[PDB]
Amino acid sequence: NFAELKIKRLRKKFAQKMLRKARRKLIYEKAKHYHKEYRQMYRTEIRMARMARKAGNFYVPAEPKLAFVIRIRGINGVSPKVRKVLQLLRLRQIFNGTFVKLNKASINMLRIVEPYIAWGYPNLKSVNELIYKRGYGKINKKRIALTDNTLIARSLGKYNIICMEDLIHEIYTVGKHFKEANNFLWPFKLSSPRGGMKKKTTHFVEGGDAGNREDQINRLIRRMN
Amino acid sequence: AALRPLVKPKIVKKRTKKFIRHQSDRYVKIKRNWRKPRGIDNRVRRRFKGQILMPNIGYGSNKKTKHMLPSGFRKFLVHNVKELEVLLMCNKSYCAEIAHNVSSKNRKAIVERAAQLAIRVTNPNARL
Amino acid sequence: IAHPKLGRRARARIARGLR
Amino acid sequence: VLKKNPLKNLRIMLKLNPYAKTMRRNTILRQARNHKLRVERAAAALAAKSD
Amino acid sequence: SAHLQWMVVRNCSSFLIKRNKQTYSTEPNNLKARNSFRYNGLIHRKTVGVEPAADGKGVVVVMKRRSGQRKPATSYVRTTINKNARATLSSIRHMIRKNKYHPDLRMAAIRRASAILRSQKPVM
Amino acid sequence: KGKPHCSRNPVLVRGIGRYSRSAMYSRKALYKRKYAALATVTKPVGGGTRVVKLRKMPRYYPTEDVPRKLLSHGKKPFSQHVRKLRASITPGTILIILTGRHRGKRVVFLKQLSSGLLLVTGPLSLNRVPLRRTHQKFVIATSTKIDISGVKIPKHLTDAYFKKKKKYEITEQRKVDQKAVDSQILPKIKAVPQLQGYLRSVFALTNGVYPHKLVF
Amino acid sequence: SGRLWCKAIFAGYKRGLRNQREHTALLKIEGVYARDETEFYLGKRCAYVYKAKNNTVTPGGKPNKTRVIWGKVTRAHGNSGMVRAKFRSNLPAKAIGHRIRVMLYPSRI
RNA sequence: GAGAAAGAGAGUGGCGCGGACGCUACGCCGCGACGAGUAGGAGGGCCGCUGCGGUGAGCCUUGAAGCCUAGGGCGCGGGCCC
RNA sequence: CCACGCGUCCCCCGCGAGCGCACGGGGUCGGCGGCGAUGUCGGCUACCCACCCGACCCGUCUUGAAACACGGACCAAGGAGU
Ligand SMILES: [Mg+2]
Ligand SMILES: [Mg+2]
Ligand SMILES: [Mg+2]
Ligand SMILES: [Mg+2]
Ligand SMILES: [Mg+2]
Ligand SMILES: [Mg+2]
Ligand SMILES: [Mg+2]
Ligand SMILES: [Mg+2]
Ligand SMILES: [Mg+2]
Ligand SMILES: [Mg+2]
Ligand SMILES: [Mg+2]
Ligand SMILES: [Mg+2]
Ligand SMILES: [Mg+2]
Ligand SMILES: [Mg+2]
Repeated sequence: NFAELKIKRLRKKFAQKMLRKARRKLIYEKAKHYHKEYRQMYRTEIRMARMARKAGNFYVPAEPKLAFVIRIRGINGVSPKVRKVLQLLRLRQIFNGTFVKLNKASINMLRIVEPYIAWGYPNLKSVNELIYKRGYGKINKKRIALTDNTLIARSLGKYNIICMEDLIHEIYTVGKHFKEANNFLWPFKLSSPRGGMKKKTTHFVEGGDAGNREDQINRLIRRMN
Repeated sequence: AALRPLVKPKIVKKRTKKFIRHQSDRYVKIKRNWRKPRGIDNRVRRRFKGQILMPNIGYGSNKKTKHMLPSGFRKFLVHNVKELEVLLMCNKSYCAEIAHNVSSKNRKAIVERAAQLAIRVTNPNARL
Repeated sequence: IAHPKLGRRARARIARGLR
Repeated sequence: VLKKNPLKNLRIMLKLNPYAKTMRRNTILRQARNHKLRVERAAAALAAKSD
Repeated sequence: SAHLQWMVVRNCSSFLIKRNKQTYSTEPNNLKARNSFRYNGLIHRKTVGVEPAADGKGVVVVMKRRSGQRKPATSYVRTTINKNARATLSSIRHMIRKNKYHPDLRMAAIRRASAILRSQKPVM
Repeated sequence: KGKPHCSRNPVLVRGIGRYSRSAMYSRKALYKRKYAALATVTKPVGGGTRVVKLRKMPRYYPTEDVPRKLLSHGKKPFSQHVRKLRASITPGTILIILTGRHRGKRVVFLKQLSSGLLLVTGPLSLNRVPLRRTHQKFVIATSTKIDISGVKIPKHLTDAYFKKKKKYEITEQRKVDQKAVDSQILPKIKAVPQLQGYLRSVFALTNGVYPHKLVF
Repeated sequence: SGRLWCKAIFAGYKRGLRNQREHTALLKIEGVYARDETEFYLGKRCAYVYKAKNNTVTPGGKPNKTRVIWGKVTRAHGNSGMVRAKFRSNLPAKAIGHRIRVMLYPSRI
């Protein structure tokens, strides 16, 4: 016959097309709500500093929950305790980068590899542009470039991370499923820095590049990708 | 107005020089055919700078233009006229060579049969 | 609406509504 | 697939993020509007300096 | 059957020739003349072959019947097509398609007949 | 049926309309515009009638063919390209042709043509170069302008007019087009003092003069 | 009836101290001696023009002896207005300290 | 190829005769990451030599083996074909 | 403003049609110009020569060899895990 068998094919096709359209409206409004949340997160740490200075007290802001490590010293001649920490940070090649949340279990790992990494507190623009330009994904333990939202949504759908700004929100606003969202991300293959390093061997305090350079990691990121 | 092939891509070759075997210039007893030297102090084996280069795998041509003659075809060594019917349909890709041993009387039958079957022969005038 | 199990009648209803 | 760059290529950025379109529409309208406001205040300042 | 005798013939046949990184097969009922499984003509129950005629012009088409498999003299039937190039190809197309006779070789036989007839029309 | 209106939003930047989809819904007025729901030719012959099949099958097959190509999108043919001008080249400027047989001769520019080329004459009465086409990359444009807003160049001269044919003897139509255009152009350049002597001379780099330091 | 190419000297190849890379010529263009002045010459056509024994064919004319190697300027090179170029066949070291004519015609004015 | 475990499932009641390539499955194709190496281990050689059983209705006095070559070439290479 | 209809109960205050443009799953032109029969075109390679950069002679035992460590004038054939 192929009369109703024909039409139910395009019934099912139209059904999944409308399903895809409802999903796109979903992630549109999720991105809008995120933009509102980031406006509030930026303005409230100005608001509360102002209300502290208005009384004459001081407002200590919260210690940040998210750093971005970069491996600035190469393979050769690495002490093994410094080596295993880098393997758990997934900084294997030179000039790889990884988002890392902070706590006492992680800062004492980062100080073991302080001569070899440069790390600081990455800005919202940094967490955006790293994902969009250099952000890939460990899909089926392969390395597939994040070209469409389905590559994110098939791997991270059960953590309710189904577009790319969901991934950006989970990385930046460090969420509940940060471990899974970050271990989804392949380590960032950042290029050698344009302009050039100050000094590879010594710490940032003593005029170098190794170690914690807190707000200044963004200047490094902008010229490394 | 010869038998032009199907497609003729740009046959890019990575290296055009031969691999001279190390110190084949220095002696006559040493042919230029490459032998990877297995010495313990050798400048070539441990890849010094400005030395005789070694034939790694990365020098291999791409599989789409491997074994390909500069006219775009691939050769096929043909002994008798009975084997040109094998290239009757592999025509726009694979061309025919007549072997060195074949008589001047038997080259003419092969060349005329190839002219019928539209097969390029690399050496069509090998005896005249 | 957007997830396919429970939002099926809602997507069908908005499909009827977009005419 | 060839990875095109969402920070340069517009419709790949929209493909990953359709709200980037209305952010960029609103911010281009705001760029032009604040620009015209500053040009109008500069013309008013020049008129007040003449007067 | 067929898949055992293919795994016997595949590397050990006298029709196979192997040189210049190219593998061929010279059995008489082979279309495209190459060593594969679809095109080998000695193996299958049903088999199309295209040959030039005993006369200088014309195309003979060889059909393997279904009954005398072990009987080689009464297995292959010949048919000679000494016609124009369009109707020769439409005849071969109708024989392979509409008889349901081994339809994967339907285009390879038309390619081969088109290559025979080009050689039979005179040289430039 | 229906008269096709132009685009409702103005284009703000390339690929962005100035009105989002809610305002575009309100403007296009879809709130009230809701909708809901060969090969054989018979011919007589002089038997009966024959059903001829137009576009019949091929009489030959090459022994192997290439496959079809994948689809790409933003790759127009050359006629469908958008065509750029420089900022310095406006109709009325004077040009220095750098490459072809008219080496370095200063020339009045007339019209951006439809293939992308520049319509050219420094009038041949003074620097001996006809109505010619040039290319905007190969041409230095100095900042010396005449006003040719009040001239008419003929509509019938175009890229297909100046296109080469296949000894080249010139037509009489070339002569009458040249004489029609320069009779309007040449009294404009005679108005500016020492400009007709400027156009006769050739640009030449002498010693101690450098194009990165010299302005024009 | 005059000259229409800037003067440039082929200073050397693009080279490290113990390595030279012959796929990139260093051109010293006469008159420009700083990077704020080398802005004009980027992307220009350029040519190494040399005579030889056997006749070549000359486009637009009878066979001459003068042959060329064309190329283009690619990017600046160091603070003194030295510039990089690439020719479509690499320059012979014959040309070290000779006159490459750097053209004007891929013009950006 | 589709973010969501599963049926493009069956049943009962209210003219024009057309459609490329493929698949030596030990074959063909698609993604990802990777490539240092002596002593040593292993794999693949449509690398090479000599003889033997099969086979190419193989080649050859209309000139085989060998040898020479500023000739045309292929292969990363061993080597090989004109 | 990614908000659009009507009808039904109650809390609170599943198939619309067409065309078209494209920052959209990797380049195309539905764009061109010149020179070619005894003086010219192509041939990356293989012959000679020129220049810049690089560049110590192999095997070997050795912690370490270009070594003022030993073997080696040159060539052909035989020549060592059976
Ligand atoms: Mg070290
Ligand atoms: Mg720089
Ligand atoms: Mg030694
Ligand atoms: Mg050693
Ligand atoms: Mg190795
Ligand atoms: Mg040196
Ligand atoms: Mg010893
Ligand atoms: Mg000892
Ligand atoms: Mg010792
Ligand atoms: Mg040792
Ligand atoms: Mg000593
Ligand atoms: Mg001694
Ligand atoms: Mg001793
Ligand atoms: Mg001695």
